[PDB]
Amino acid sequence: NCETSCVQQPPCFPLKIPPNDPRIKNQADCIPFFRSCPACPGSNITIRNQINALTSFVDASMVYGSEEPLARNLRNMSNQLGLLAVNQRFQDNGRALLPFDNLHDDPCLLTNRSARIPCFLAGDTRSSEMPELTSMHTLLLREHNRLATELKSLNPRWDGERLYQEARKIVGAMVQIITYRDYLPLVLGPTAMRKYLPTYRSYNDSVDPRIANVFTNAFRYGHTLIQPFMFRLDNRYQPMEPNPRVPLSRVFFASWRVVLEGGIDPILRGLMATPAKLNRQNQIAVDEIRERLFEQVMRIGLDLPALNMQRSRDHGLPGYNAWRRFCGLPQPETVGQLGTVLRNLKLARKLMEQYGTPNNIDIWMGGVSEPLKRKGRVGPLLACIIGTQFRKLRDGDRFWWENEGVFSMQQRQALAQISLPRIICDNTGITTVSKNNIFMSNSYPRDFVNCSTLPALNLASWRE
Amino acid sequence: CPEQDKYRTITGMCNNRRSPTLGASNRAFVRWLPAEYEDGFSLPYGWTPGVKRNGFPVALARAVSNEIVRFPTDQLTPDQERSLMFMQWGQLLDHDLDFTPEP
Ligand code: HEC
Ligand SMILES: *[C@@H]1O[C@H](CO[C@@H]2O[C@@H](C)[C@@H](O)[C@@H](O)[C@@H]2O)[C@@H](O)[C@H](O)[C@H]1NC(C)=O
Ligand SMILES: Nc1cc([C@H](Cc2ccccc2)c2ccccc2)c2nn[nH]c2n1
Ligand SMILES: *[C@@H]1O[C@H](CO)[C@@H](O)[C@H](O)[C@H]1NC(C)=O
Ligand SMILES: *[C@@H]1O[C@H](CO)[C@@H](O)[C@H](O)[C@H]1NC(C)=O
Ligand SMILES: [Ca+2]
Ligand SMILES: [Cl-]
Ligand SMILES: [Cl-]
Repeated sequence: NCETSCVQQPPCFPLKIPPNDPRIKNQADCIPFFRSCPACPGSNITIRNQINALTSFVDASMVYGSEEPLARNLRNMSNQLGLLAVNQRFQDNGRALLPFDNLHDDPCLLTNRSARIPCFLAGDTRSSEMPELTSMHTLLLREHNRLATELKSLNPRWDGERLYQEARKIVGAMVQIITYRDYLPLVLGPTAMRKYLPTYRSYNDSVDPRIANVFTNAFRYGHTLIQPFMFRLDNRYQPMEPNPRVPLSRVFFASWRVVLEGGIDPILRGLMATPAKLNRQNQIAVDEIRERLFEQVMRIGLDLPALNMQRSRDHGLPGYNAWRRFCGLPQPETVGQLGTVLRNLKLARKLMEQYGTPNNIDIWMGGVSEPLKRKGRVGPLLACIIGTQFRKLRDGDRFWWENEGVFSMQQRQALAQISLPRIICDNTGITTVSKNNIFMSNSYPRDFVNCSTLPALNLASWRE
Repeated sequence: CPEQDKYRTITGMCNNRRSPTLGASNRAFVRWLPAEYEDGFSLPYGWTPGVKRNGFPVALARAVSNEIVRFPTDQLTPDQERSLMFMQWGQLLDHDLDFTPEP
């Protein structure tokens, strides 16, 4: 019983409490932790490895599902319109909300006892983890139904299966385009983008597209970008009174806020017109996730950065220097050498005080401590792990949107004009959205434009 | 794998015709380096009291977090060149790529 016990017995690997902890004064207590499911349980032959429950491809599986029974339950099958099922109890100003899930122990009901709003049901189980994530899932649900509705009027003989698949294929390509054209360049910076993601040529069936074990921990760099509040803005992009800056430890699993506190529009406005938190070597991750993660739905607040480190040990991941060696980067052995790699002798001294050797620094810890590459938000090690992963997902994907045969030349040219600000225009009541690049633009009104200036996806090439 | 297909499967099966589970759901992660466990095959570093990792004591993950990650919330530095949508797309994208189940 990991949730409540401090005893180290499989499958529990609880995080112990150091002396003089700033929050947890009881040293007989602990931070709960379940070891990830082994791929080969009970074995004394195989070296323990972990499982990926999702498709590695950028195929909008967080929208459509990664298992066939769930994917059927996500669709509206009462007609031939190829739609995704929508919430039958509530609407967001006339617009669709995700269906509710039927969870035995629902954590969303714990966030507001009197509201009685359960978790949402989407392609991925974590959709209600924060209302900002729910907003993104809800936006893509509306985009699928909008696409299946336009395709039905354009091609009336197409049946529900054709309509679902054709709208699914477009949403998947949209997720690939936003990710590779707009998102990844801003993560890696220009030089690592050129190095790890050179111009796409064609599909290569010898490229292994699986997620590497280390990537599940290295991609947690995103924790350093998390702001301590959920920001909501009104029609004029001003704070939505009287709760415009709700602390993050009061939004985790708070599906009731989407349903009862103005829908997804105030949230999507806040994501667009509020800056991200910058990762600094002395300002790595906020206490809303470091001290109060899931506080309302659990016996104790969790430490997300500490869980990331315990998870890398649980996953048997090698240390900082082995990953530096894997990446073809120098491996510092003394405090002075680590100081030069990090351009920070003070941080290197503290890392040495904890670990003794740079060989033992946990991959997330070492990765997020590196100075940021120019025009990117990760350093040399993380850019290598992340770039290598994303190149394998693109080159090793037979259904990659630019692969010959996937879309027609005319369809590829129409898809090239998509953008996240335009998807917000089409599926929300928001009339003023960020200018491209949406991931850079963060100040209203300077970085904003009207819906009327951004052209919509032209589905003419999809006519049979 | 059917010889001709127009759309992806839901599970990712049949994307790679020569190795049809590659990228498919509910499969073990690939490893880029061999795993490092206390006993070589199963126990994580930090499991057994007194067992050092490569010559040094294993540090408590919570102690690393307290001494390196911790910072005063009011001293947060906003990113002048990134929106909060940059963070949010990352989590949404992560949820398209991997989910590691626990018991
Ligand atoms: C851009 C990257 C990124 C962002 C942003 C992000 N995460 Fe993470 N997070 C990950 C990845 C990757 C994992 C590992 C997922 C897996 O494979 O199970 C993860 C894992 C987690 C876990 C599991 C911790 C464990 O025990 O190992 C929690 C909890 C979590 N994230 C919470 C959050 C919260 C809360 C948010 C914000 C609302 C968030 N994450 C935003 C990438 C991110
Ligand atoms: C197809 O890809 C094969 C695998 O290559 C490796 O992975 C890709 C993603 C790159 O990072 C590459 O540098 C790696 O070597 C190669 O064996 C094969 O030669 C490639 N073929 C063509 C024609 O590109
Ligand atoms: N691999 C994960 C797991 C979760 C939680 C479970 C959890 C893990 C550790 C500590 C506490 C609770 C989850 C939330 C909602 C549904 C399923 C799972 C995540 N929430 N955001 N990102 C996440 N990544
Ligand atoms: C299915 O579609 C019809 C037509 O739009 C709608 O009235 C119905 O509520 C939908 N059902 C679900 C479960 O979304
Ligand atoms: C819970 O939601 C209700 C709205 O139905 C609101 O009145 C109440 O104040 C909320 N409770 C808390 C503690 O936020
Ligand atoms: Ca996927
Ligand atoms: Cl319902
Ligand atoms: Cl690995």
